[PDB]
Amino acid sequence: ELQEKLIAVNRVSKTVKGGRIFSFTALTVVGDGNGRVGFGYGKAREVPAAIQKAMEKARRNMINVALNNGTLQHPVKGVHTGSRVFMQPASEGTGIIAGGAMRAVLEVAGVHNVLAKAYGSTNPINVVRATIDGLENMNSPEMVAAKRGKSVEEIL
Amino acid sequence: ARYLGPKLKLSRREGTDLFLKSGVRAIDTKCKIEQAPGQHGARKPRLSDYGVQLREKQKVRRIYGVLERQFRNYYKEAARLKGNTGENLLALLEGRLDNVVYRMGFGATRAEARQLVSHKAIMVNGRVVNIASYQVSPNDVVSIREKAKKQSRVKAALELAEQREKPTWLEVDAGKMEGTFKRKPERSDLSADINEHLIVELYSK
Amino acid sequence: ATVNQLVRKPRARKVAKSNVPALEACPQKRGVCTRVYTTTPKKPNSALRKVCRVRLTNGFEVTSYIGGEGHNLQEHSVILIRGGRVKPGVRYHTVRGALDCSGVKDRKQARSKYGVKRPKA
Amino acid sequence: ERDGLFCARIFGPVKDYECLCGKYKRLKHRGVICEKCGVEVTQTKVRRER
RNA sequence: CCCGCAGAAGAAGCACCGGCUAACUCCGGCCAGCAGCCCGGUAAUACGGAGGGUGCAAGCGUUAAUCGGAAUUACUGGGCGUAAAGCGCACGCAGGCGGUUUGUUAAGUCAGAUGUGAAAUCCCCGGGCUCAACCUGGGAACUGCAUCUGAUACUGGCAAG
RNA sequence: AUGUUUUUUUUUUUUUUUUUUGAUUUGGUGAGAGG
Ligand SMILES: [Zn+2]
Repeated sequence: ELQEKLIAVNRVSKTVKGGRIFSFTALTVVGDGNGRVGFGYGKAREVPAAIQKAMEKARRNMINVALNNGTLQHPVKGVHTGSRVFMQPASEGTGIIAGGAMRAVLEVAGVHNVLAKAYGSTNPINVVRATIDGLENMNSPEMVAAKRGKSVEEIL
Repeated sequence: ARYLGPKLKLSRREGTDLFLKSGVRAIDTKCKIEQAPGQHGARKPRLSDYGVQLREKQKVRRIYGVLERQFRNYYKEAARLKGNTGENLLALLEGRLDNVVYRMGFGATRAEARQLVSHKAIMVNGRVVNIASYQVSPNDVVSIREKAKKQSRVKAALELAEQREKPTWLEVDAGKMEGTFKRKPERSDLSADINEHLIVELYSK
Repeated sequence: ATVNQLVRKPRARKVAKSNVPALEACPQKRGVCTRVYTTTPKKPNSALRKVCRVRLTNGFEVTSYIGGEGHNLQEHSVILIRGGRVKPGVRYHTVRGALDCSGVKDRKQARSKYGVKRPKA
Repeated sequence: ERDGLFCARIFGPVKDYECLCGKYKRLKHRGVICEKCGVEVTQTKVRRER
């Protein structure tokens, strides 16, 4: 039922007395095609192991996102470190208009229809985080009503 | 202006059966449908994000037999039109005269249908239409003319169709050899394997 | 930045100069070879790269790379240059198979890019 | 046989969640019936009750 | 435009396949050559040829040129302790902005109308050329400008606090 | 007293078993024996 996308895998080095010890970082993201999303960042001497670790990480510490049908509920900005991200709800049929790491996270989340630009840095790890933040902060109509002491029809 | 080469190769490349051959003989017997074409067929590494989309696009294009510029134009039209873009595009594709003919069962393959259309066999509302890209409208009867009604190929095609599932959005008569395009098809009526969304995304680069 | 400031003095558009100014917004230009020679490229590469100093129609004296394997060019040979820089001071390529510059011999792939006619058989 | 005693469309697919002829080889669209297959898409014991 | 005649007949190339970037193998020595940015010194998927593939297709590449990507002049929409970026510090004219209450005005602001904003073009619904491009009917739009009639919260003017 | 004073590529691959709700495959007829 859960779908899992390895966004990026990057080789990182540590210099020691002998020379360079290489290792691999795997950035993954998992989701159930509904609100639940979670990214994981795993590290190991070999790639597959790292990926596995990342997946494991992702599977715990997931996060829920309120989705009005296939799309978002309102335009939402999300920032994290360099990567600042804008994403805007869009009409059925338009698809996920978004770039790179950002796209992957959206896809797993089960948003089908978005218009999304990543300003600033596009460092996958940061940008995915930013996206997640954006998703998280995004409140629903019901939630807003609850907050404000009103009905849903009062808010429209 | 047409793809004239090996048809099964395309299918192999795609992965699926594209219905580029009549369906008398099963596709697995005619070719290694699982294995990709060329010297490096058995090797199959996971494709990129762009690449998958591209592949999807190709598949659809291949299925209908529409070259790139035309496809692009169609996409644009769909975008312009109200409602879901991918769905619209699909509808447009369906609407093609040759495609309609194929659906009806006057052509064994889509290629055959196209050929028939070209050769002034088909009429739309009693007027000979020669263009394969002709967008057939709702309530537009489309028939074989009396000259081409004697052809053995047509009957074979019909027979083949009869084995094949009948589309709900048409109504065809085997004896009269005239079908009514009743309505533009819903997305549910078409094949589920086609990811229109990917195609849409590809052009929304 | 401040709106008032902007009003006072608006934002300057970055004027990007053309990296092929001897063309003067022409797709190609005709030129006569003042001299033809080989030159050694900068680090880390190693070769004798064939190049010709060309006096152009519009008056400029430039130096143009000669692509492909082998060339017929001499001094006083009328050639067409197209723009494109080889990665010191060469910002143009001779169009092979135009005017006096010949197509490359015995070439069968990317033939267009070296002026070569289709091989008959 | 399509369509004889032991049909596809009238009853169900021999294999579980598979079009016997060729489409749906995972667990996403359980139900679609293409014209090339004229087949339902359910369980292996679904034909025992139909 | 239509009808008849014959016979698969007269009709497919161009670029690319190291990564970005869809497509991989074999055979020929930092040369010959490639290159948009980041190969070649004898097992080169990067040079040249072949076979195989990929993308476009009566075109296909290259060059030039413009916008885009470039939130990389940032009105929308950036910054300035260390990355480029706070005048060495002040005073201060012009300029910009201006606490609070009432009254008034109605300049800004908002609303409605009238006149205009050529036609074509763009966009919407239609129609006509077998379809399409193309042609074409009606609409919408032309974000504005002017004038008249209102509204007076906010900003401004004037008067008193 | 002093060090940019012998660098050359000796190069990286994007979705199933969801912490114990799931796969190893054999139908009638007739004859004979044990209790
Ligand atoms: Zn099926």
